[PDB]
Amino acid sequence: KILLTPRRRQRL
Amino acid sequence: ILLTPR
Amino acid sequence: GLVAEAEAVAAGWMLDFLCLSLCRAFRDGRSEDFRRTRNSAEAIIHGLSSLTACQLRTIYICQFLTRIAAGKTLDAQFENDERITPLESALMIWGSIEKEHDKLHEEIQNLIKIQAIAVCMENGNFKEAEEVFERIFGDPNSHMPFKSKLLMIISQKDTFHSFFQHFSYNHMMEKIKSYVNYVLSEKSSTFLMKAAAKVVES
Amino acid sequence: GLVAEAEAVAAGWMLDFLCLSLCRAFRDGRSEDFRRTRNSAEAIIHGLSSLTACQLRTIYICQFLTRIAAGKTLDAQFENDERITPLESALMIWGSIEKEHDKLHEEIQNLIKIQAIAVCMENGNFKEAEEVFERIFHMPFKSKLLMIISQKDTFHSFFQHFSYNHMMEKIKSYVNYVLSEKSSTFLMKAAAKVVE
Repeated sequence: KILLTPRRRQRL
Repeated sequence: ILLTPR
Repeated sequence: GLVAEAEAVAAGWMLDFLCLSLCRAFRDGRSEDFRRTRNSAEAIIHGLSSLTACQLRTIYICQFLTRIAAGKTLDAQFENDERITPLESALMIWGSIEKEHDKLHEEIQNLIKIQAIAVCMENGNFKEAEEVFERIFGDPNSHMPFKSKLLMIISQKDTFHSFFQHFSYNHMMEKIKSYVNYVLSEKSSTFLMKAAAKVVES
Repeated sequence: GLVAEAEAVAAGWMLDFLCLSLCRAFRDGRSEDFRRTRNSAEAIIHGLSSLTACQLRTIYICQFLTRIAAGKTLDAQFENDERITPLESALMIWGSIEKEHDKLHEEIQNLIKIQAIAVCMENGNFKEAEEVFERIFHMPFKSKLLMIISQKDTFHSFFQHFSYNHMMEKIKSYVNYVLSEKSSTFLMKAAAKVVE
């Protein structure tokens, strides 16, 4: 899963 | 680029 | 064999040292250093093949700080559930650590909850603030510190409230930095930093 | 001042340790450990601001192994020039390493050159194989290699003998030197004492 670095919210 | 490839 | 044993010992030392370094950069407000140390810590964590209780706590601490650092960044996604904001994610981590130090733990928790709402309200995200409220304050009928105050503020749909000046992002950061000073004092003598300090003043 | 200085000192010790760990994973064929260790070394490197010559050598060794490890990886790019293959990059770094230009160095250097061409010919890229050769070139079997390309003789007694495994085994021999060479570096030595 997500640990220290976040996912970025995308436009798709 | 350094250790990990692109 | 003894090789893998020693690599685990070394990895423990590296994790502790990187946490210490991340903690200092957080406290100092050294943003670029923080991001670089974060990257190193993340990779070192991913490389671990075993966890002691102290290592798990250290990982939580690192996770906590990265979410807190990203608290105003409503476009950072820390959970699989995309709706969870960074301060909510911080709250989830906080629930897993320093509970035995109840007064400081409660103070920080309260400040994070208040600011989880504040960052939404101040952006004009009134509907999101209600959604965050429902997630962090449980059953509508249950009582929690500041809950009824926050419901009132949300319902008024204004981007500014004076309550948020008294329990501000900066107030939250400062109480958290106190906890960080505690981790720092606990970890400032871990093998790697101790050894490296001795080399420097020589 | 002094804290940042201790951090740089510690980062140097981590680099050495992670190199050692990368070397072992490479030697043992532990592919996943190699990946994770590579990721850690990269971040620790990315984190440093200045470098000693001795640290640059360590980094070269790491770069060399990662390029070799990606030897058969079709989509792997290590240079600006998108067409430069991993084994060419490995060769580039191999020349840059401050070390002995001896028996084993040439054997390795020549096996890498051979396999840089061979991978393409098992991939059907006879086109690129020559461009690889062009970019690469002065060795003993130079002429035979160039004509093997022309004949498209993928299964030649030559590539069978100077195989990928032959290359890997010669490299692993060198890695063993590196292993014992810096097994006594600070972090590993301290860790070994604790355990012993």
